[PDB]
Amino acid sequence: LIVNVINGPNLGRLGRGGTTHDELVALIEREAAELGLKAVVRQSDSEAQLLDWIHQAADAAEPVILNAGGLTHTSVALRDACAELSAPLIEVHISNVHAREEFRRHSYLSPIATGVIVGLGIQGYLLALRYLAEH
Amino acid sequence: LIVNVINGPNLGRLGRYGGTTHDELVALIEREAAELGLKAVVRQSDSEAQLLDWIHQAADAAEPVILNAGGLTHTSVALRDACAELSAPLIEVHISNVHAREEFRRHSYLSPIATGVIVGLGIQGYLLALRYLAEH
Amino acid sequence: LIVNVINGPNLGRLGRGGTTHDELVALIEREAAELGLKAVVRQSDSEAQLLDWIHQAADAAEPVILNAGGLTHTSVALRDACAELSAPLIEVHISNVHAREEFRRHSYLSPIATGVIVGLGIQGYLLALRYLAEHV
Amino acid sequence: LIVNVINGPNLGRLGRREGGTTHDELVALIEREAAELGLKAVVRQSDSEAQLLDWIHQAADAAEPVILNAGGLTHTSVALRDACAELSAPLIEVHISNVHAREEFRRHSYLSPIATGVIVGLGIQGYLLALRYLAEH
Amino acid sequence: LIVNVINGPNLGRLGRREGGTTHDELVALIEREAAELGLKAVVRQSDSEAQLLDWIHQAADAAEPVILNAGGLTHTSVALRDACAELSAPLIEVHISNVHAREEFRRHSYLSPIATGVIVGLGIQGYLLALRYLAEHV
Amino acid sequence: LIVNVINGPNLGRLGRGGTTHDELVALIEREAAELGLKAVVRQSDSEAQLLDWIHQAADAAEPVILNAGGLTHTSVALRDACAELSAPLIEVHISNVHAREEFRRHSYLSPIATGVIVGLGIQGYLLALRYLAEH
Amino acid sequence: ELIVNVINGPNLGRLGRREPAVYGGTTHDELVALIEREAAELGLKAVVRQSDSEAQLLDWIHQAADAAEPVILNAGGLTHTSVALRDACAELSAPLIEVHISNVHAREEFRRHSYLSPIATGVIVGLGIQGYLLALRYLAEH
Amino acid sequence: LIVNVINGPNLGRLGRREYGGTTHDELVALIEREAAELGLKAVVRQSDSEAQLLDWIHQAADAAEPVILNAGGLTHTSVALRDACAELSAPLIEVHISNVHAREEFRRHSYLSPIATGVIVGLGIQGYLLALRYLAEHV
Amino acid sequence: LIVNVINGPNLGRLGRGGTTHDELVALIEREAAELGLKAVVRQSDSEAQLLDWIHQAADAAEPVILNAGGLTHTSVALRDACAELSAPLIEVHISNVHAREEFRRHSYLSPIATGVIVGLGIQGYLLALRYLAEH
Amino acid sequence: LIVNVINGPNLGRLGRREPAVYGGTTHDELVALIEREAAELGLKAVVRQSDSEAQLLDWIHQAADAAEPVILNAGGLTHTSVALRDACAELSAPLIEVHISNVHAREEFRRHSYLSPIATGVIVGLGIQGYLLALRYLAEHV
Amino acid sequence: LIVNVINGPNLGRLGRGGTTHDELVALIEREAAELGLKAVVRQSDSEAQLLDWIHQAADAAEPVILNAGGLTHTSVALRDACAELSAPLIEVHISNVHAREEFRRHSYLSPIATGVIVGLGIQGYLLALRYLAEH
Amino acid sequence: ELIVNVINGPNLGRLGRYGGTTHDELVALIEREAAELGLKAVVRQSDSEAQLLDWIHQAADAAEPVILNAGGLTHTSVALRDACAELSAPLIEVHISNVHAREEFRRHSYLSPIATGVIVGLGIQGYLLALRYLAEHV
Ligand SMILES: O=C(O)C1=CC(=O)[C@@H](O)[C@H](O)C1
Ligand SMILES: O=C(O)C1=CC(=O)[C@@H](O)[C@H](O)C1
Ligand SMILES: [Cl-]
Ligand SMILES: [Cl-]
Ligand SMILES: [Cl-]
Ligand SMILES: [Cl-]
Ligand SMILES: [Cl-]
Ligand SMILES: [Cl-]
Ligand SMILES: [Cl-]
Ligand SMILES: [Cl-]
Ligand SMILES: [Cl-]
Ligand SMILES: [Cl-]
Ligand SMILES: [Cl-]
Ligand SMILES: [Cl-]
Repeated sequence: LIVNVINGPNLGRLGRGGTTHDELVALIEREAAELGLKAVVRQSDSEAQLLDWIHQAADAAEPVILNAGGLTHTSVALRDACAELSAPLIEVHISNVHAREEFRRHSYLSPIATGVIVGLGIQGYLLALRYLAEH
Repeated sequence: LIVNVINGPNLGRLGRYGGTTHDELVALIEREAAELGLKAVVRQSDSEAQLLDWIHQAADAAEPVILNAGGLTHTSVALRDACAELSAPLIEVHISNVHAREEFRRHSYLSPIATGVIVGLGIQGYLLALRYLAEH
Repeated sequence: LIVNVINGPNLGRLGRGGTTHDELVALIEREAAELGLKAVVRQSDSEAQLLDWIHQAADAAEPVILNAGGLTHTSVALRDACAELSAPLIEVHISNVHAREEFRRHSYLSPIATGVIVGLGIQGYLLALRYLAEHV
Repeated sequence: LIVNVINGPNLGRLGRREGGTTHDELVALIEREAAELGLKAVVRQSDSEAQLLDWIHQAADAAEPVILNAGGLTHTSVALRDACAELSAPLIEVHISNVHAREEFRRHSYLSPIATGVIVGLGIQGYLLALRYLAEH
Repeated sequence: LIVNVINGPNLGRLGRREGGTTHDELVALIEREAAELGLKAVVRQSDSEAQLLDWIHQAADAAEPVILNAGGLTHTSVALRDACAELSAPLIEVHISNVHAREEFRRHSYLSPIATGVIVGLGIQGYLLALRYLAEHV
Repeated sequence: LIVNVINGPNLGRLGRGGTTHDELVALIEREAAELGLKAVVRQSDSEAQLLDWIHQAADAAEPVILNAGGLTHTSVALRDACAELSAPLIEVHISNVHAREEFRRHSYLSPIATGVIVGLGIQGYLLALRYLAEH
Repeated sequence: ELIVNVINGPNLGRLGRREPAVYGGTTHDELVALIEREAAELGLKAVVRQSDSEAQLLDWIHQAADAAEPVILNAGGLTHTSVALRDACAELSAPLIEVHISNVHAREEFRRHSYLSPIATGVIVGLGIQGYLLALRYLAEH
Repeated sequence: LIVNVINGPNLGRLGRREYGGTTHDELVALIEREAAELGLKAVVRQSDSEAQLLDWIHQAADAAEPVILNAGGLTHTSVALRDACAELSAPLIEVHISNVHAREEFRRHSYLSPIATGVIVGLGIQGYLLALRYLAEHV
Repeated sequence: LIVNVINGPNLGRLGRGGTTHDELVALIEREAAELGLKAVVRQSDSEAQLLDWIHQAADAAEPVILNAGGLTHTSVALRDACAELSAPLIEVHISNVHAREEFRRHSYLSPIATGVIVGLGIQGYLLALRYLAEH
Repeated sequence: LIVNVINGPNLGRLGRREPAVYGGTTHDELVALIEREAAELGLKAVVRQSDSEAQLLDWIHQAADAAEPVILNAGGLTHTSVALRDACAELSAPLIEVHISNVHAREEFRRHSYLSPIATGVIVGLGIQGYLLALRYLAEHV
Repeated sequence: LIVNVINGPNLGRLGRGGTTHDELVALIEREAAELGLKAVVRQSDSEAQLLDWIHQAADAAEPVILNAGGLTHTSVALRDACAELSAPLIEVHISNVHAREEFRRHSYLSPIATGVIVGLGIQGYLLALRYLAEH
Repeated sequence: ELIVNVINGPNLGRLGRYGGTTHDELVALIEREAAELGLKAVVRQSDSEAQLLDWIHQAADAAEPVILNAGGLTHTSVALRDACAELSAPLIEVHISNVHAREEFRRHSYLSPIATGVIVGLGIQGYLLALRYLAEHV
């Protein structure tokens, strides 16, 4: 059981909460070890690169945890790539997106995702991992 | 550590999709809480006033709240205002993916004042919310 | 067959053209009897009470003639409960909601109802009964 | 006492789709019910908007009630609303299917605000229930 | 000089629904006013959209001025607007009642953007003032 | 007898069609004389001055022909003043206000005016005068 | 000799500790004390009641309608949401005054609409708990 | 193999204002010659009457024949026409001569598009012939 | 001590309830005397004049009772001027603005005002005076 | 004549991606079909696909410099990209927009295009044939 | 080479950053002299007065730098007068008008202006002068 | 020296093929103008959103000012707005044409609310005036 953890634009800028992307990678590694699954963490500011990673996960029938960053609210292309996924897709936001600007309260990904976790910080990733471990 | 799980209108009607009843949900939440070293108090009411009362009590006791308000999520400013008193973390839960249904379900009065929102992860949404609170 | 006639908020205030709810209850009961039906007519200003009456009608698989009053335009919770009904559900308004304020022109119940009767006075209940006598 | 039943565009096409009742059979159902109630029913169908307006003009002059199913014209025609505004005798709008359980544009009616009452989603029986109201009022 | 006065749905029913000037009286008064101004008015009424479309085609084909009261079709008919867009001679839109002191859906018109001008709420005299404009126009 | 023709902002700028405001006043007065009416034509860019003129017409119970210019689409204050008028009120626009921007297609004046003339040029005033002579 | 009903909706029993920067530090019991004193000063009798239940509020409005007694209403969250409450208040023959403690227009946009305002005699917003007292003074004058 | 080509309001007035020199009489002939070349037969008709258009569509539904439809202004306004067209089981292709999206916003909504097989817009009168070719390639 | 009562466009036309603006000035001055305050009541149809008065109140740190009339729904200039006020600002409307047309249900002044009194007739002013006497 | 057929994001996934919506024909097969139709029409067709907005912009730029007509299916970018529209506005030779699925029978957000207003023509919902029909249009006025 | 700087409602209130209107007029005239231009800076809280100043600039064919204050978002009349201008028109806002309330993000003046400078403080005026010097 | 980043988004490499000045001519033009003000301008262009995000990140880490013309991404990219939100040094948004005299969708900007200021419609000089603002704000 391999879970794909895909981070979109600006997410490599974490810390620089105060948890850096390197620290998040480490946290996911340990949680994956506890849950008895493999987790691959990827980050790109490139929409095309994210599309390719979804495509691979579609063909490999592997679960995806996706934090699309700003592309969440804007990209039909990313939504359409995600629609190919037969394994579960969990949308993740670190901050509570409904406490911010109104334009952030709409998502192209949410309707086609299995579930969404919002505002639970970095823990949102680990909780999504646990959902997939027990499903 | 005491955690309140509060279920709103129609949630007592669980599995009467899907299969899991409210009693079975209560038992799962209590079992997971015990493993995490927490105590969970699970309540359900179709009455807005009763929900408001439980929120007020949680505000006075500064206890965390896992809230599934059902249909009141999209309609009740009064429930939002009650939840605004809470000093301890508030997590909003929905069993179904609220964004894969009607457009009126894609707005929540509770979300902006909640700490976090878990949607569409089924009944396990409650248990993941419990684990978050045990880790904070 | 048992037919449930459920009236929402402010409907116990009928009269003060001048038919009271007590007169309405009796008129519905007599009309249903002539059609070979039993009419159970109940009114409440409490949403929680209305939800409970819907739950029972869902479990007993009984037809519901519903006039939710103001809750027609506001309650997602009542819609979700009515969504459970397997037997026909008929929405009734005494006045013509389309000839009044614009907010009365939306109903949360209509999309999940079997049918809707509007503006035909108290006889709207009687015509709803006659539909149920035929179907199905 | 005579009551006018007026059907708009596409309503002559009743049967092929879905209930499974034809317009001829609907005419027979309404007439049988009207006589029983002590009323006379004139049931007419046209795809032409100009023909519906003329039938409504005559109904207004004769001060006769109108049971109207305008079809798609319910949502689009201001002229039809203006004609129905002349009616001094009661007007009951009828839809066969539940108009609110379909597309959103069907959920608005130009006729509803000026009608006495509206019956929606009760199938063919909606016409008969409309007649019974008129026998009372 | 011919001026086309075209009345749409429900306007044959003038003298009811709202004061009590019939359409025949409207035809008679427009023709009297047209004669005084040195014009010939062709006044016609129909509840049929196709007929109104045809009359407008004729007025475009003959390059003749149009005074148009479309009734309910004012707020609804794109077809009528497209037909009117073909007109090279002036077009005046007329409403007898004040359309802005009524329902909000009446405050939009498909014809107004493509007309020369619009007269609203001046009663039956709106037609007569539209004729007078066309006596100097162009 | 007495008819007030009130012009709002930028209407003194006519010419630089081609007809200037001085010539318009002359046209209106000549047309009013032929109909057996006296026309008082006044122009101001000041909202306060327009309200004052409308207040006087309300007190004197005299008909008003009003071209409020830009204030047509923006001024509730002007609308409220015109509401006091008992004698008829004719709203006039020189250009076809519906063949331009969408914000010009709303008028605060229209719902409370007896009638509206639009797009009939300078002659809009004259036809408005002719309506009042018959009423 | 003249009765004025003061009706408080959801969450108003929580006055004192609930969002103090928005509603103040005065307790509901102290509010009851302040209103009753001011009413007697004006020659009126004030009956002050609070409920989190919509049904209970509807009932109090009905009774006020039958008795033809004035109502001072702070519906709380139900201001922006309840058509049922609006419909009940429409029965009132005696004046209805809508009261908000906080300035409802200086906050979220959804608070800037009220189902109650169009059918009330008048509305007092953002003048604190004194809004109640000023509403009493209007009724004593009318 | 009969294909119905139905033109709505104002389409009888083709080539009177101007782009656009081909008349409706000549368009009818172009469609028929192209249809014959593709081994099909086109029945091209035009009416300003909605009732007449509805009648032609009813017949097409009962005969189970494909429809190529340019409804003119009724595209954006007629629910009745939509409802009649929904009865069609054979392919329905919406056609517009000009680019409907390069004009007024209200022309960017079609009641017909959702219930049609496909839509051809802005390719001139050749839109008709390309719609014919779609049908010929799916015989 | 010094409370400013400022009335906008058309409010000099009160009476033409039958309470005149002269009577309103008298009532306010009477009520201010009972509460131990001095009330300076002023009316103008000119937006510019009202802005000037707001500026003066801002510089003097004096409370304002404001009925802007039609400018309530239309004037951002007046909103920005009133934003300068450090002393309390009470918005007043004589009629119930929410029982009328929909455009009246929006106020540019409400969000920056201390409070709003609507639909309590002429007494709204006197109740607003009483609030200020308590602060 | 040289015609450019450009496919946007996810269009390289044809055959596998939601087949009940887009069909079972792969992108490689689409390339072969277009080349077969082009040869019959006496044209030369260059078919290219990219998931990258930048690469698509570059192909549009080149087509503008060479004044070659473009058949474009932008995929998801259709409803989102102003940048693509601004590139396409630079084309002097015709631009035909193609959608495989009937975009108006689906979600409402798909019923708007940034590309449609600046395009010459638009073909929607005729499947893979849409591309071939666009080819013939360009051939008949080349 | 004459440039007209026209300041609208509330702009005389600058200071009470901390740059006053007098200081602004001083800074504009310094920059005008260095660029070989003549700057006429004028302020009014009166809409009618602003309309008059742009009428003069229209007649003289002189460029305008306009900061209309709250009238930016509300005045069609001001837009209509500015439409007459043959010479360039630059719209200026001192603050970032897009970082505030939503109603401020719409301008009636922007569409008819040559250019718009926003959020660059007092220097927005001086940078507008420098544009007009090269045009 | 005092470094100023000038970042151009999609389609801006295509300048001069409505206008006349090419992008290369613009780069050289900005550089010389910056030097005269005692600044050093680094002018960069990309049609790739990922590349613009990269350049914005580096500007945030170095705390250097940014003059940004994001092209079509102005109206569409939340990602770019979020990256620009990290900037502590001033940010100036630039549009060559008057974005308010064109289509309605161009009148909304995701970047404007988070920018220090916005210069629109002043042609190629908009870049130069932006540099001059930064010269006074060091
Ligand atoms: O006392 C008040 O002003 C309020 C109380 C409430 O509970 C809120 O729902 C209302 O929007 C404001
Ligand atoms: O080929 C098509 O019609 C489509 C392809 C896509 O990738 C979708 O984003 C688009 O909405 C429809
Ligand atoms: Cl969506
Ligand atoms: Cl919210
Ligand atoms: Cl709904
Ligand atoms: Cl309506
Ligand atoms: Cl239009
Ligand atoms: Cl209005
Ligand atoms: Cl309301
Ligand atoms: Cl549709
Ligand atoms: Cl506001
Ligand atoms: Cl567009
Ligand atoms: Cl604008
Ligand atoms: Cl924004």
